[PDB]
Amino acid sequence: GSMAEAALEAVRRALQEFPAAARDLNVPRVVPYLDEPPSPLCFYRDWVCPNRPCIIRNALQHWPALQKWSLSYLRATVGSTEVSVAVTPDGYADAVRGDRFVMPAERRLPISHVLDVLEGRAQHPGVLYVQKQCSNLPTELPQLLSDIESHVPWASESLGKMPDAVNFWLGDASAVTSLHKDHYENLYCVVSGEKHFLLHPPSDRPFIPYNLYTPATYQLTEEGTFRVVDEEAMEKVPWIPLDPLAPDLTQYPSYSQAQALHCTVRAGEMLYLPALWFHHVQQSHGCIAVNFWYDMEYDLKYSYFQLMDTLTRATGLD
Ligand SMILES: O=C(O)CCC(=O)C(=O)O
Ligand code: NI
Repeated sequence: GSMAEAALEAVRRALQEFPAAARDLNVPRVVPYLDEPPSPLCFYRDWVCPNRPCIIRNALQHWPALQKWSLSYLRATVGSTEVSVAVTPDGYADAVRGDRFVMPAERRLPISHVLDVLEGRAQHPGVLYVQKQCSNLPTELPQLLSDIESHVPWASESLGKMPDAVNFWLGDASAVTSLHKDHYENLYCVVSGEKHFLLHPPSDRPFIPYNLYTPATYQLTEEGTFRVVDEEAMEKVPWIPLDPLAPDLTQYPSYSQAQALHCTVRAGEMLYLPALWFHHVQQSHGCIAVNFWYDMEYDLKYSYFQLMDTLTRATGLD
């Protein structure tokens, strides 16, 4: 009883010293750069396997998109094409608001209307963001495929597979993607503008809070009003209620024990965002990006993460 108490402290002390031990060993202080694409072997040994991020330069110039993709170009090329647009009152789709996890209001708008809202020629309630992931580029904007590649060759050879998804990203400067993780090896390419990433290694998990949230979706009405409507067709989704920009260190003090990485990834640059890595995404106004999702390898590293996630829960560490 008094010994069960001291053992729990020994369990927590191990969990609380793990992120500092793991990051001293595996995680670099700053995000390193590659001047040109790595070899498939180098890419796997140096980055994929040890779960390390890096920005890769000079790997997107065989894409015509780098020279062509202006806001005017999208209008002239795919303006009349209708795409899925996220609409949110504040620019935070897929985020914790109050005691709800809130999903964006989805909209079928022409690209030209989206461009108008960004350019000032038109106005819209809330904030817009073309951010339907699940492979929106080949699905909704296939005409743009002729300006890019359908995959990243050297990485497809390295990971030994083809991308599960190729996504299109076009957003307002006020459109922000909150802290989360995916089970994908992510190669993030920006064609115009610039993306600002706040990264956390998966080993920082014991200092990053999760909770179970009743899910809901913004409903945009004719009066330009967003109302949070409960979706009673899905069990709670776990999400991070922490804003890394302005952390609530009174309620999540242990987040100060975690350390974030920062990197601005620019036009013609490619970021290797490793699987299970936490990221928080900001963008310049009218930023255009394309990312490739390769499904992660479900090996010991994944099983390990599941354990220590469960352990973080059982010890009430957050
Ligand atoms: O650019 C964003 O807003 C988020 C994109 C993202 O998180 C991803 O790499 O899948
Ligand atoms: Ni993501």
